[PDB]
Amino acid sequence: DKVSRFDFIRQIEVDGQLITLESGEFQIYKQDHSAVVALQIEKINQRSFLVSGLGGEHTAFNQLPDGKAEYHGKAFSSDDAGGKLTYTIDFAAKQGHGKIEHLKTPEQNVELAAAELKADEKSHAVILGDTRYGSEEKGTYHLALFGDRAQEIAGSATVKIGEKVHEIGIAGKQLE
Amino acid sequence: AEVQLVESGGNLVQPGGSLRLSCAASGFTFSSYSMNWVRQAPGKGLEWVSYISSSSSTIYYADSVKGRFTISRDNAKNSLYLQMNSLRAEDTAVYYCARVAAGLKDWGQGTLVTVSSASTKGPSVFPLAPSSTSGGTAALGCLVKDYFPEPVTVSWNSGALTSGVHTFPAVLQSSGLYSLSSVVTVPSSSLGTQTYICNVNHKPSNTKVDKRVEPK
Amino acid sequence: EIVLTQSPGTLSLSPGERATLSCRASQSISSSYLAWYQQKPGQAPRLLIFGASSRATGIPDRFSGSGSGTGFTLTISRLEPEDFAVYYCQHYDSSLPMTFGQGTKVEIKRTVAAPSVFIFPPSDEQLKSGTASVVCLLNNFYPREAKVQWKVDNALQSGNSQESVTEQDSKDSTYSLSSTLTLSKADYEKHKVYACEVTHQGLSSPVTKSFNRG
Repeated sequence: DKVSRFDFIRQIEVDGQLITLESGEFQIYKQDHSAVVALQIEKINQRSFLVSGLGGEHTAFNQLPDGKAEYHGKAFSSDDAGGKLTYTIDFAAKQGHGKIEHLKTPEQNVELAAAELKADEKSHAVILGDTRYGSEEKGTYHLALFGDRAQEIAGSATVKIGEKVHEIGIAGKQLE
Repeated sequence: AEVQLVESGGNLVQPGGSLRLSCAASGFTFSSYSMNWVRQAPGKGLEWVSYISSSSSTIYYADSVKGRFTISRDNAKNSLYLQMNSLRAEDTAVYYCARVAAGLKDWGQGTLVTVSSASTKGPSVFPLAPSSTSGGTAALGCLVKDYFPEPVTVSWNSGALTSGVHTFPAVLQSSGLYSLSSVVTVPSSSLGTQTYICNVNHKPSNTKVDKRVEPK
Repeated sequence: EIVLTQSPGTLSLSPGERATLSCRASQSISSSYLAWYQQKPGQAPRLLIFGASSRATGIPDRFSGSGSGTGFTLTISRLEPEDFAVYYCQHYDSSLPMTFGQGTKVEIKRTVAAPSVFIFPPSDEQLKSGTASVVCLLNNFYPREAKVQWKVDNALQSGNSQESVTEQDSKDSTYSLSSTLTLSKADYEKHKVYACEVTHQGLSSPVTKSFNRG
């Protein structure tokens, strides 16, 4: 499993001169039942954006295993695919938590705060929580479960560093 | 489509007796969540009672009830139950149904269980007549004595008098009957012009008393 | 086994002030499984904090939790008036029977106020029943600590009296207490002077209200 990084431009042709309306980068990461995409668009003639994407074969909130699960995987932002995701979900207690470590920018290595495991509008198991650095809230994260045994998790997080919000992709698998 | 929990079944039972509580759930897929019984004796802290997981594969009981109580659930009827046996006096409490959802997030309103050999009995209501009255204010009241079981409601002048009213917590006496007072401070200049009546209502015995309280 | 001990028993703070409550575990516990609940008279408990530091859905931001190991903390940054209540911590690890701490009360601290004492002779009607209740009322005082002693013909009494107190008043944050001394019609006419002696922070010396008869 590798993170694929891409550069891209969207161009139009006007008077026989290709013109770039926007440019950017995106990283994609595939596991067995899920995929995540971060994406950064710049308008090359409200300026830059963070678009994320998340999808796969969602786990049904009414079909979760008993007990507890441990997950391990990757965290990635723009240039940085080195992050490491750790996460635990207690299914009996409808609760999850975890952390991000080893992104080159220290302030992106955030706790994924304890958060409730609930059902989304399609009755899929999901977790929405805060990101933390120290004891200060710094953003939110959105985690969905994937696979019929909830083998996988994937989603994304957001961190405010200075006055710029960063956006991190996160995906993991159960240890065995 | 909000979550709700409604306990029922609470009731009077003699020591050593038996009582089966219920809890009706709606607003969520009951069969997906762990549930708990928690109870509160009157004027005391919460005491966790029992736990049971979505599928009934894991059950816990507090040390205080291990033995006598049995938890179970029926997912088809979206209901949780608590069978109690060998009830003692110390089991007198409100019994709450609660849903595990990143903590005990949803609570029903509770069902009151009383465990006592005492027999139902309405109150005697005796006046606490205003006498001689520090400063400009007089105090008068009503002693509401030897009734069973709780609750008793007290109003003054059919509810027209609420300012200055202090209705005290019922204390359970060594006889097994409850007893409390209700008192009200009023301008002492009014004792000769205003009539004060405490209206006591004890639904369990269908007793109602309207006791005039005058200065004697 | 796990025992949860809260402290202090009562926290007396003014509105606006900062409140810090403590929960101590008898052994180390996972921070995932420490929760805080709020409770007000006549209401079901309400979940404030779950997972040691995460706020429950819809819970104002002034409630924060922290701690790890055996020591956990509930902080209320600025105490609004709807925040004066009883607070409980709870261990809810799904692999172990759960337990609640014994709870802490955050009451409203206000200016000292001495009680208006009143004494109430037993009603003639109650005497006919063969019993005599003597009632001492401590009205609208603060702080809640208060000591009432009964004396019949100078003789002190112990054992034959109950005490009861109201919740802090929602308009002036004072307490009221009643002490009731119970006797038979027989003992009550064995004596003449019925005295109620009241000690309180707001009183330079013990007051004594009393009456004569019976």
